[PDB]
Amino acid sequence: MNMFSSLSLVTLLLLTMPIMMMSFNTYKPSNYPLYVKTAISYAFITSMIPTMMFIHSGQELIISNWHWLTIQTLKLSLSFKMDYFSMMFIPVALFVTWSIMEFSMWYMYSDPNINKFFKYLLLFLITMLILVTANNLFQLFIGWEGVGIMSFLLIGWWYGRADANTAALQAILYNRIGDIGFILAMAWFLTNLNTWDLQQIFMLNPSDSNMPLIGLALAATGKSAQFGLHPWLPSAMEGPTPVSALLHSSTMVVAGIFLLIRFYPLTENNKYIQSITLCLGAITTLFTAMCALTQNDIKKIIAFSTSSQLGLMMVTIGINQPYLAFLHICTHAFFKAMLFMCSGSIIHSLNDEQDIRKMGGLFKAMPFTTTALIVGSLALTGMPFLTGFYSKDLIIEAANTSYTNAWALLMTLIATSFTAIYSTRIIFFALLGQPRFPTLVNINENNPLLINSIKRLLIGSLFAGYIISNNIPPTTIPQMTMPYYLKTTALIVTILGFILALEISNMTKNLKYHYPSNAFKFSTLLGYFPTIMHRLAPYMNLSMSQK
Amino acid sequence: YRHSIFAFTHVLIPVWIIHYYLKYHVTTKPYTIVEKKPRIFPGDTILETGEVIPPMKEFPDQHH
Amino acid sequence: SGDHGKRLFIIKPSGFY
Amino acid sequence: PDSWDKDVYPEPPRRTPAPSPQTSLPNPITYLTKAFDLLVDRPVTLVREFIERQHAKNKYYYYHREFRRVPDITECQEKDVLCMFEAEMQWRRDYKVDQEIVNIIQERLKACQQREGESHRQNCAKELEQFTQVVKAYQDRYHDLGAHYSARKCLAKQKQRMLAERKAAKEAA
Amino acid sequence: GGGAHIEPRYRQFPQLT
Amino acid sequence: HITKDMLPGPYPKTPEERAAAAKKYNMRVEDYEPYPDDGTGYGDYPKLPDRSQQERDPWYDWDHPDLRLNWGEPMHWDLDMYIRNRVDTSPTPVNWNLMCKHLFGFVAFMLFMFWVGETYPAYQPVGPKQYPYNNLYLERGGDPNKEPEPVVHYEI
Amino acid sequence: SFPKYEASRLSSLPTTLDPAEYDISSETRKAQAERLAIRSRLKREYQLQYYDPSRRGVIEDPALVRWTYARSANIYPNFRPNTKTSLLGALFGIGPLVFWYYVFKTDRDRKEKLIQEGKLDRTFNISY
Amino acid sequence: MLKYIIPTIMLMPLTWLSKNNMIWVNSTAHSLLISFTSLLLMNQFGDNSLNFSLLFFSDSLSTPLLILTMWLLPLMLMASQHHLSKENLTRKKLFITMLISLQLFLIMTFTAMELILFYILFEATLVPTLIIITRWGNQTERLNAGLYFLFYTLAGSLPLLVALIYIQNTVGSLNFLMLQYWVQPVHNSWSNVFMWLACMMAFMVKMPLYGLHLWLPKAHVEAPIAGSMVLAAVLLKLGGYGMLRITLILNPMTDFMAYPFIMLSLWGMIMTSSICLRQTDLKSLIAYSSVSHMALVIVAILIQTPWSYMGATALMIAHGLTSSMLFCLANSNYERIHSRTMILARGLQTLLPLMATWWLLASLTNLALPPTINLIGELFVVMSTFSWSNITIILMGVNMVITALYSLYMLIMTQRGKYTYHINNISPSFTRENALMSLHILPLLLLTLNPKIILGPLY
Amino acid sequence: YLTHQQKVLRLYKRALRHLESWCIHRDKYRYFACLLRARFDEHKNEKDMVKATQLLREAEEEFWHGQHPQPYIFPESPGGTSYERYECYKVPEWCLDDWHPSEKAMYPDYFAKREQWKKLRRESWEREVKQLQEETPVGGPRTEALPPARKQGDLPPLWWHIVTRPRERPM
Amino acid sequence: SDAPPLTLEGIKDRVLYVLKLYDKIDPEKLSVNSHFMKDLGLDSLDQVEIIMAMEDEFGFEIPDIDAEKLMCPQEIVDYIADKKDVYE
Amino acid sequence: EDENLYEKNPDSHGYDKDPAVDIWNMRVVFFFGFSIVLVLGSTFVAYLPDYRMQEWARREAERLVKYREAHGLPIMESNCFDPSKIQLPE
Repeated sequence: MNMFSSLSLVTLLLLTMPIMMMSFNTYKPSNYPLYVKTAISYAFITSMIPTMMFIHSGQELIISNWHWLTIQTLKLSLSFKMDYFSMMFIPVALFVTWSIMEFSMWYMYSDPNINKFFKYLLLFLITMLILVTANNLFQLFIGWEGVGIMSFLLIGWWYGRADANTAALQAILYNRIGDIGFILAMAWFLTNLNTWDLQQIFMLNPSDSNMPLIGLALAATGKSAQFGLHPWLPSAMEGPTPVSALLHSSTMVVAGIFLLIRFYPLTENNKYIQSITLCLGAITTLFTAMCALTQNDIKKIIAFSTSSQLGLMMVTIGINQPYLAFLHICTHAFFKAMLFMCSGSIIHSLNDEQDIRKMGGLFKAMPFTTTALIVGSLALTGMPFLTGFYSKDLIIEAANTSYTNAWALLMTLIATSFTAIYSTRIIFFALLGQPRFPTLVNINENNPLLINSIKRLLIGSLFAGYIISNNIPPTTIPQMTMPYYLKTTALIVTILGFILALEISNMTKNLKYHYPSNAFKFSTLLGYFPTIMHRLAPYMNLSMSQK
Repeated sequence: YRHSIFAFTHVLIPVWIIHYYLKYHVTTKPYTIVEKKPRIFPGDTILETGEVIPPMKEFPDQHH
Repeated sequence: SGDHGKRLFIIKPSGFY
Repeated sequence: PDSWDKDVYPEPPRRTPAPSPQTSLPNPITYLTKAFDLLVDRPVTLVREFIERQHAKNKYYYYHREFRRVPDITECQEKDVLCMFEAEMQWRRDYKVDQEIVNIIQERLKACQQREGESHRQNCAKELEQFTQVVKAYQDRYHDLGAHYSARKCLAKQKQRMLAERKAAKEAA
Repeated sequence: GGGAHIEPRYRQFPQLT
Repeated sequence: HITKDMLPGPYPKTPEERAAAAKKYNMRVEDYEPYPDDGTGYGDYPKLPDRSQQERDPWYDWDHPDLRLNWGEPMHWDLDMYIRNRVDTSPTPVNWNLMCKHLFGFVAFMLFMFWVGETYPAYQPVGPKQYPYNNLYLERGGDPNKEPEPVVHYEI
Repeated sequence: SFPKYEASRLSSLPTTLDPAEYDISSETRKAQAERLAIRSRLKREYQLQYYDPSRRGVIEDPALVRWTYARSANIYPNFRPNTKTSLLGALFGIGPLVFWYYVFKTDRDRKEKLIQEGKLDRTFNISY
Repeated sequence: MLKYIIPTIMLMPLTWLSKNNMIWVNSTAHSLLISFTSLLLMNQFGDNSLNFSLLFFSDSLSTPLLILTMWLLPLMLMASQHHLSKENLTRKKLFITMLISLQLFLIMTFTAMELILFYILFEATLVPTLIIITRWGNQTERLNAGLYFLFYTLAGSLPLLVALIYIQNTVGSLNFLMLQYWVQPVHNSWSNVFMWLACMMAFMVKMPLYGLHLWLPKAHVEAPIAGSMVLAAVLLKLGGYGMLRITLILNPMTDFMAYPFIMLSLWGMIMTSSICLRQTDLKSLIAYSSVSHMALVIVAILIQTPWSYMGATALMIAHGLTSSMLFCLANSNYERIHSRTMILARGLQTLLPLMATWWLLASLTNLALPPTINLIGELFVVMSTFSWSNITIILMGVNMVITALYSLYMLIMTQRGKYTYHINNISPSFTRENALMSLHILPLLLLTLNPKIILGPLY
Repeated sequence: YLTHQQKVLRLYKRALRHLESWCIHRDKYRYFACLLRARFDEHKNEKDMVKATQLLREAEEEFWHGQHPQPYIFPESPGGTSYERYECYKVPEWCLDDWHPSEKAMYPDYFAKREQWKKLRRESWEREVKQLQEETPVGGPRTEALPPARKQGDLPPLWWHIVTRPRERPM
Repeated sequence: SDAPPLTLEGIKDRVLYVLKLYDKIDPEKLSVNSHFMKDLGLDSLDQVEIIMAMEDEFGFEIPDIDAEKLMCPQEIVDYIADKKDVYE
Repeated sequence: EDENLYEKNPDSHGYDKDPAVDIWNMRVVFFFGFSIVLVLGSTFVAYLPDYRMQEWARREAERLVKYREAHGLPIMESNCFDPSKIQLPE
C-alpha cells in the first residue's frame, strides 16, 4: 500500500530533477545525451514495480499530496488516480521511448542542439505522464495542452525550414480546435454538475449526457488526427523521426483515444454516442490508409499507417470495449515506434532521403534493417501470434459480432486489408529490387546504439503481445463464438491484399505504361483535403480581416 | 557509483520524502488517499474481523 | 573531427556579455 | 489540524482477507515489500521518531478563534449601517463556511464512489441522499446573488421564495 | 574516433563488417 | 526622411498626374495603375496583380531572398497577406473548379451512405439478451421502497 | 486529351501557358527592357550603400517605407456621402451584432422560462 | 497608506538632489525598496477588507494592482535611460519627475474610498500620461489625435463627472463602502438610461471597448518605451477597476443594458484577434493583444456572477504583466533597428540566442499556456460565460484558436529565418535588457505558485 | 520570356524527371526516355517559328496531363526535404567586430587574415567604383551584368559580399 | 554524416568517369579542356544527360541556367567545387 | 545618432558609459531586485497566516460537520436566515 503509493509517484519526481540541471549547475558538459536517457531506463524499471503489484493485487490508489486551490463550492487539488490505464500504459511509453532516447544520440549526432533536444524530449514525457495519471480535467487539461507546446517546438525543430514553421503551426491550429470540445466538458460539468475530478462524474452517473460527449468526440478528433482533423498529422513528419516516432506515431496522437477510455462509462451508455464514434473511426481508417498506398516518401506512408490504425483504436471505443482499445494502442505502440526508427535507418543510410524511388537492394546491404523493418510490419499486417493479432484478432471479432451499422461496419474489413497493401511496397521498393540508390552509397550502420536500440524494440513486437494478452485483468466478456469466416475475416481479407499487392509488385517491373487514374490523383494528393483547405480558409480570414 | 549516488539522492531520498508527506500530512486528512477495495472470492478469511466467506454452490460436474 | 586539422572557425555574437 | 473524527468524515470498516496463494511459487511481494519496510518505512520512521521530541520539547499551542452571534438583517433599521455592518460581515462568515461543508458532504460521496468498487452505483446511496438534501438547501441560501452578493439580496431571495410557497400553500389550500 | 574504422568506396559495394 | 510627394497621394484624375505618379513609384506608366477612384480612396499606390509572392522563382537572387523581393520594389497592398506562409496561389495539376466539384461529390456520397447505414444498420441473427434479478435494478442503485416489476427469464 | 487548365481566384494561370510568352515583339522588348532596365536604377542606388565599408545598421528603402506609411488611411480617403461603400460597407461587421442580439436575446430568455417553472434540471447548479 | 505615498514623493527630491551621474543609481534602488514594502498590503481578511482611514482603503480587488503597480515603475526607468541618455540633465530629470508623479496619481487612484476622489485622481493621470507622450514622444508629426481626447472628455469624463455628483445628492454620500448598505434598486426609466451610460461610457474608452479603440494603436507609435508599458500595464486597468467598482449601484437595470456591449465585446474579440494578423506594426499588434483580451473582462462584469469577477481579477493581473513585457521585447529592436517594423528583421535566435527564449517564454502566456494564471482567468471567463448562454462557447472557442495564431506569428516572423543581410549592427543582448525582461516572467510565473491572491474578494 | 530556344531545353530538362517518377525503374525509364527522346528529335529541325510555337504549346498541356503528383526532388532544392534546413547554422561575417576580446584573442591567425579582407575591402574600394562609372550605361544600367576587373591584380567591382558569404555546411 | 570530405583534385577524376561512362565520349578524346560542343562533339541534348548524370553523381540539383553554361568539363569542375564549398 | 555603448565601455552592462556607475547601478539593480525584492518577496506570501480566513474556514468546517451529525441536525437547512424572526407582508 505505502510502497505501492510511494513507488507510484517516484518515477515522475525522478524525471524532474534532471531538468533542473539546465538552470542550475554546469557539472557535466558533453554528456547530456547519454546522461538523460538513463532516467527513462530507471523510470521503466521502477514503474513496473507498482505494475507487478497492480497486476497481482489490482491496487488502484488515489493520491492527492498537495492542495493547490479551492473555489467556493468546487475544490481543486493535485490528485493521482493510479488506475488500470496508466499502470500498464506508462511502462510502454517509458521503454518504447527508451530505444528512441538511446537511438537518438547517434541519429542527431551532428546537431549542436542535442542537449536542447534531450532536454526537450523529456519535457514531452513530463506532459504525458501527468496527463495520463491526471485524475481531473484541470490537471488533465494542463498536460492536454502541454504536449501541443512541445509538439510545436519539436515539429519546428529546424526553425530555418519554411514548412516546419507552418507545419508546427498547422498541428497547433487543429490542436486548438480540439480543446473546444474539452472545455465544453469542463463547462458542462461545472455548469450541470459541480466538480471536474473524474471521480464525481462516475459517482453521479448522468442520465442525460449527450452534449459533453460530443465535445469529447470533437476534442478526441483534434488530438486523434481523425477524418475532418487529419491533415495536420502528415505535415508533422518534417521533424526528426524520433519526434515523429515518439509523439506522432506512439503516444501523442493517441491521447484523444486515451481520454475516451478514461471516460468509457459515459460514452458507452448512449449507444448513439457509440454510433457517432464509429462513423469517424470507420471513415477515417478507410481514407487514411487509402491515401498511403500512393505516397512516395516512406514516412508519409508510415504516418498514414498510424492514422489508419488510429481508426481501429477509436472503433473499439465505438463498440464499448475500452480496455481492448487500450490494448491496441499499447500493442501498436510496441512496434509502430520501431518502424519509424527502422525507416530512419533508411533515412540515415541514404544521407537523409525518404523517396523510395531511389531505394532498393538494401536486403544484403542492410540486412539488419531488413531484419528489423520486416518484423514490426508483421504485427501491423495482422499476422497471427504477433502483438497486432493479440488485439486485432480479438477486437476484429467484436467488429462484426455486435450490433453495428452495415455501411460503417464494412469499412472495418477494408481497413485491415489496406493495412498490408502498402507494407509490401516499402519492403519491395526499399529492401528488394535492383539498386536504385545513387552512385555514392554510404550504407554503413556501424553505430552501437542503433544496433542496441533495434534489438530492444524487436523484443516487444513479438513477446509482449502474448505476455500482455495473458497477463491483463478480465474487464470484459470473451467473445469467441462466431462463424469461422467471421471469426478470422481479417485473415481471409488480409491475404487478399497480398494477392493484389504482389500482382502490383510484379506489375512494377513490367515495362507497361503509366495511366493517370482519378482514383489515383485523388488518393495520391490526399483526396484534396490538405490543398483545398490549405488554400480556401487562409484567404478568408486574412482577406476579410481588413473589413 | 553514478547509479548509486543518483539512487540515494534522486530515488531513495524522494521516496523517503514521499512517505513522510503521505504518512503524516496527506492521510491525516479525510478522504485524501483512496483505494479500490480488494476483491472478495469464496472461502477467504478476514483479519480485522476474522470471518471467512462462504464457498460456492455445488457445481453440476460437467464433462470437465 | 575525422581528419587532422580541418577545424572550422566558429562565428557567433559576443556571448561573453 | 489533528485528525478526523468519524462522525465528521465516517469511513467504512476494512476487511482485507488473508492471502491464499495456492501455488508453490513464492510471492515476490513478500520479499520486495519487506525491502520497503526495511529501507523506507524504518529509516524515515527512525528520523520521524527523532523529530517528534524536538516538536514536543519546545511546545506552543495556537487556538481556534470563535465568533459570537449578533442580530441579523431581520433586526436592522433602514440605513443604520453600524448595526448593519455586523450583519453582513457576520453573514459573510456564515456563507463562507457553509460553502465548504458542501464539499465535506461531497467528500463522503466522492470517496465512497472509488474505495467501494463497482458497487459504488449501489453502496453510496445514503451519501447521495445525505448530499441531495443540502444542495437543494444550499442553492436556496446563496444562489442567484451575482458578484455583488449581500445579505439584503440574500434575504430578499427568501422573501420571494416564501411568498412563492406561502401563496402556493394557500393556492393549494 | 577509432581511426577510420571503415573506409568509403566509389561505385563499389560498401564494405561489410 | 523622404519628400512628401514621394509618399502615396490622391488618385491621379488625369494621365499627366499618372505620368508624374508612376515616377514616384519608379514604375513604368504603362504598368503603373492606381486602384479605381471611388470612396475607397486607397490613394495612388500601384494596383499590382493580386497574386502570391511564391510565384517569383526562389533561385533568382533578391535583396530579400526568402521574401524574394528586390529593394525599392513597389510593395503589394495585400503583401502582408500574400507572403509564403500566407495566401498562396501556386498552380495545381487539376482544375480548381473540377477539384472543388470532385471533392464535394466524394463527401456528398459519404454522408448519404451513412444515413442509409443508420437507416439500415446491422444486427446479428439473435434476439434480445437476458439478465436475471429483474435487470439488476436494485444493484444499479434502485429504490428499496419500490419493488421492481419482475422480469423473469425462463429456461430455453 | 488535355483541356486548358481552368484557373480561379485561388489558382491562377502559369506564365508558360500565357500566350504572351509565345509571341514577344520589339515593343515587348521595351516592356521587358523597362522592367529590367528600371530594375537596375534602384539596384544601383541600393548596391553601393550595402557594400560601403563604413556603413553600420540598415539602409532605408523608400518603397518599403511608402507601403508602411500607406497603412495610415483614416481621414484623407473616402467621403461621408457614399451609397456604394459607406452603406454597403456598413453591413459587414455590424450585421452580425444585430444577428447575435436576437441569437442571445432569444436563447437567454428561453433559458429563463424553464427556471420560472422548473422545466430545467438545475440539481447540481451550484456555481454560476 | 501614507507609508507608501510619501516614500515615492521624496524620490522627486531624490532626482534633483542626487549625484548628477547617480540619478539612475539611486532611483532604482530607492524605488525598488518601496516595491518590497508593497507586499505588506496583502494582510487581507476573509470577510472584511483592509480600511485605513476615511480616504484610503484597500482590498483583494485593488491589492494586487497596487503591488503590481509599483513593480512597473523601476522597470520604466530601466528601459528608458538608454535613449534618455541622449537627453541632457537639465531636461532629463523632467522625464523622471513625471513618472514619479504618476505613481502617486495611480496608487491613490486604486485606494480612493470616495468615488469623486477616485474620479479626481483618475482624471489627473492623463496629464502625466499625455505630457509623457507629447513632449517626449519620438513622433511629433501632428497626428491630430486631439479629436479623440476631445471626444473622450465630451462623451466620457464630463458626463461621468455630472453622473457622480447626481448620485451624491440623492443617496447622501459617495463613499464606496457606504453604498454597500444604501444602494437601491434602479428601475427601468428613461432618465436612468442616460445615467447608466455616463456611469460606464468613460471607462469603456479606456478598457478600451470595441469601436472606441482607434486611439490606442496610434499611441505606441508616438509614446516612447516608458509611456507604452504603463499604458497597458496600468492605465487600461483603470476602467476595469472602476467598472468593477461602480457596478455595485447599477442593479437590476444593467441586465438589458449589457447586451449592446456584450455583442461588441464578444464579437469584437474575433474581429480584434484576426486583425492582429494584418497588423504590419509590432506595437500595433502588441496593442491589439490588449483590445481582445480586455473584452473578456467586460463581459465577465456585465454577466455579474460570483464566478466571473474572479476571472477578471486574474485576467486583469495576467495580461498586464505580459504586454508590458512585450512592449520592451519589441521595443528592444526599436533601439537596434530604429523602427517598429516587424517584417524588417528576422531570425533573432541566431544573432540573439537568449532573446528568442523570452519571445517563446512570454508568447505561451499570451496563448494561455496552462497552468499559467492567464489560462486560469481566461478559462474562468469561459466557465462563467457559458452559464450565461451556451452559445457563447463558440466565440470563445474560435477566439482562443485565433489567439495561438498571432501568439506565434511574431515569434515566427522575427525569431526565425535568414538574418537580414544588409543589417550588420545586431549587438549582443545587454545586461540591462536581460535583467529587465527577467523581472516580468519570473513574478508572472511565480504567481502560479500562489494564484489565490489574485482571485479578487470573491475567493 | 527566355526566347523560344530556352523554353524547350527547360521543358525537356524538367520532362524527364516526371517520366522517371512514373516509370521509376532505371531500365524501364531509360526505355521510355529514349521514346521520349524519340519525340524531341523529330521536331529538332523545325525552322518556321510559328510552326515551332504550336508544337511546344502541346508539350505544355500534354505535360500538364502527365505530371506525377509526387515527383522525386533533391532535398536541397525547393520541394526537397533539406531546403532551408541548415540556414541558421550559417552566420554573418560582420558579427566578429562585436566579439569580446576573450573570444577574439583565441584566434590570432583568423583576425590577422581578416584584416587582409577589410583592408582589401577598403583599399580596392575607391578604384573599383571608378571602374564601374565609365563601364556603367548612361542614365542607368541596361542589364544586371557585373563587369570584371580590367587591370593587373584588380578585384572585381562589388566583390566583398559574394566572396565573404558563409559555407553550405559550416559545422 | 561521419566524415566523407571532398577535395578539388578528387572531383576531377569523378568528372572524367562520368565522362567515361558516356559512350559517345571516346576515352582518348576525354580531357579537362574538351569543350562539349567542339572537342567532344556533344550538343545540348548530350550535355544535359551528362549534367543529369552529374546530378545523380553528387546529390545536388543544378538549376536550369547552371547546366546550360557548362559546355566543358573545366566549367563543371570550376562549378562543382564552388557549389560544394570544396577548397582543398 | 546611435553611439554604441560597447565601444566606449567594453566591460559595461548597458546602463551608462561610466564603468563604476554601470557596475554599481548593475549591483543595485540586480541586488535589490533579485536578492531582496524577488527572493525575499516570494517568501512573504508563502507564510501569510490564514489568508482570507482560508485556514480557519476549514478548521471550523470540521466542528459543525461533527456537531451537525452529532445531533442529527440537517447539515444545511433550506433557510439561510430564520423565517420565524422574519415577518413577511400579507
